[PDB]
Amino acid sequence: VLSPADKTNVKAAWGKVGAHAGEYGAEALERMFLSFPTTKTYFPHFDLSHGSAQVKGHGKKVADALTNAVAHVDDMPNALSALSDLHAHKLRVDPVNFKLLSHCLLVTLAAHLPAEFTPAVHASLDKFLASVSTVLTSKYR
Amino acid sequence: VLSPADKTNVKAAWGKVGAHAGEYGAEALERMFLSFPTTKTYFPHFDLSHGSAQVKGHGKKVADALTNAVAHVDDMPNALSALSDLHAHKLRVDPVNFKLLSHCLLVTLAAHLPAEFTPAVHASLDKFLASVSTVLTSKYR
Amino acid sequence: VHLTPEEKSAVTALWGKVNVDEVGGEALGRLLVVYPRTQRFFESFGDLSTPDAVMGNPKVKAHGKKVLGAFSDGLAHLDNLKGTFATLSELHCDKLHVDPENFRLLGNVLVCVLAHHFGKEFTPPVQAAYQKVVAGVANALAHKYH
Amino acid sequence: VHLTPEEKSAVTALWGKVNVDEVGGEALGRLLVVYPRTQRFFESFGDLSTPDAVMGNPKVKAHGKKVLGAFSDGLAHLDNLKGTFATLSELHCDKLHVDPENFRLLGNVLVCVLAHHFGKEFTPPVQAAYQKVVAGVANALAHKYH
Ligand code: HEM
Ligand code: HEM
Ligand code: HEM
Ligand code: HEM
Ligand SMILES: [Cl-]
Ligand SMILES: [Cl-]
Repeated sequence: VLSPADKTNVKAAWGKVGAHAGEYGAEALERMFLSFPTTKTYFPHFDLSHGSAQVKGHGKKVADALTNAVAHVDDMPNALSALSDLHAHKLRVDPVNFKLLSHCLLVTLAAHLPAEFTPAVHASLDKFLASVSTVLTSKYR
Repeated sequence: VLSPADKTNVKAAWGKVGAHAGEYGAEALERMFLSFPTTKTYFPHFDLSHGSAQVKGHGKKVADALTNAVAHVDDMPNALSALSDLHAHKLRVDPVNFKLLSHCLLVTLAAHLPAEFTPAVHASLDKFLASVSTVLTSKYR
Repeated sequence: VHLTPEEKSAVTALWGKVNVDEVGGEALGRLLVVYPRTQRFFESFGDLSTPDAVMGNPKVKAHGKKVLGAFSDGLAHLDNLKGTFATLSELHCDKLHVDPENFRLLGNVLVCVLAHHFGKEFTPPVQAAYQKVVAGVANALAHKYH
Repeated sequence: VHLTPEEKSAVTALWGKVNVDEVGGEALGRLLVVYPRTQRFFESFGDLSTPDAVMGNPKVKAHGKKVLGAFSDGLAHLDNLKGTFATLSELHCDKLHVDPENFRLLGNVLVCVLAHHFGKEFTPPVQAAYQKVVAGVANALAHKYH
């Protein structure tokens, strides 16, 4: 349950990401593939080399969904319904991978938004990524 | 969420446990202590010996709470609120441990209800245990 | 796998009683039913729409038997699971693209299947030895992922 | 752990630039803030009622420096974390009753603190090597649990 402070915190941090969201999207993916190589099993059709346009484009996609989710922080289940569908009925990614992407996203933000990545903001972003993961995996069975 | 079918399956399987609930709760705890020894860190004050009275006593308590979530299968979050407060504020049990107990509880039921432990019932009981675990860990942060 | 001799005796004893064909089909079917997400790897298997469609699917049964067959061999080389499963590990990663978390799900399902089958004979301590074996096997199968 | 020479050198050279004092206090503090449940072991530290209260608490600050110290020392025995942490593993189990899962939480908090601090320098491949170490340290600390 995102508290009002968390929602504020998230909106701020994400605010600063701005035009770089797609790049942070792509960088998080790249750190995920390297740190947690089992995650590559879901992208056998992608070129996972450094700076692939597949990874780049995929980063954008992801980053965009996060924006939409921040934008509708109060209505995630609803703002992300089509995405929960896709993940639950087509993709069927194992839930543990959501924690690995979430972590690589925190790491990316930390490295790029040093002044905004305070302990309380870190706390909020984590709770937020968790909430997003819950929603995306809520219609699995 | 739990579908009408899941609810029927759970009431039916739990219906059969009946008066054995307490004993099965104790057995689930013992199985957990033996197979996942790290769960022991939460009971430093317990006599974890085979036939411990504390374990017997604790098994009953866990069993009574599951029996209560079954009785209020349409209002679990409210039926278990108190237990959810305790776990969040005092016990502060790491979320992964809920999955270890759930698992040992399915092993116990399987070992005792061969006829009711059908694939369909198994699936329903798993979704149910997962839902209870989710409620109990809902007020953590 | 760190199994005390008496743990290894207990694992072996019970495994003597298992019908690998039977258990293999039950374990794989239950996986597909309890964690439908796992069905992503079997769309060529046909109808997996209901518990009955899964459990009685001749393709699921044949596969389950294959998987548990490979597993039983693993039980005779508890000493060297990594070597035993190395070509299979490569295949799952490189050809099949199976997330190794799937190996842990099957291990847990299998344990429920042995509890189902042996009832009371599947004691707390017998379960603890099998928990160790199953994790050992899941680990050996993921050792070659890259 | 199963650190490559080039992975070994990356870890080693980044660590050389770390202020254990500051990084230790921050990692431990961030942990109590992000995962409030971990406070169950530091009741005696005082007021942990707020992020500011945690980050400011000197008992927290000093505990973090002690933890990162021991972690630091372990980077010298990267080829035997298990032998380096045996005693500490026994203590955490038998005396402190700390669930090893906490070791993994910390490790990840630590990775975020290092990124925070080093920014640009904490590249995907450097992150990958540290993930290996943190996992390795968590595994070693949990090794003597029974
Ligand atoms: C932070 C949580 C996540 C978000 C917001 C997210 C978002 C998205 C979006 C927006 C798409 C594209 C849908 C389209 O093409 O219209 C997508 C596809 C996909 N996602 Fe998720 N994702 C998340 C987590 C994950 C994880 C953890 C994995 C696996 C490790 C994953 C695997 C995939 C795959 C395999 C695709 C399809 C790739 C393709 O063929 O282009 N996702 N996701
Ligand atoms: C669905 C799962 C669970 C249920 C239904 C459950 C239920 C309960 C109940 C009813 C109590 C007793 C509170 C009272 O005295 O009124 C309790 C206490 C406790 N639980 Fe949970 N619990 C669950 C999971 C866990 C897990 C996984 C752990 C740790 C491995 C855990 C650790 C504890 C501890 C340490 C206590 C206090 C024991 C004592 O001081 O006597 N619980 N739980
Ligand atoms: C005990 C763990 C497992 C063992 C020992 C095992 C063993 C095997 C063996 C011996 C084969 C046939 C190899 C070949 O075609 O050359 C196979 C194939 C396969 N396995 Fe695994 N397996 C295990 C777990 C799993 C799990 C949990 C999944 C997915 C959830 C999986 C997915 C597959 C698939 C998709 C195939 C190919 C089937 C086909 O021919 O279409 N396996 N496995
Ligand atoms: C990176 C992993 C860790 C390392 C290397 C480590 C190391 C240490 C060291 C060197 C001590 C000093 C005590 C002595 O020698 O008597 C200690 C104590 C302690 N540790 Fe750990 N620790 C780690 C993780 C954790 C975590 C994650 C927690 C809980 C969230 C924890 C809880 C404690 C507690 C409660 C004490 C006792 C301090 C006191 O009594 O004031 N440790 N640890
Ligand atoms: Cl599923
Ligand atoms: Cl928490």
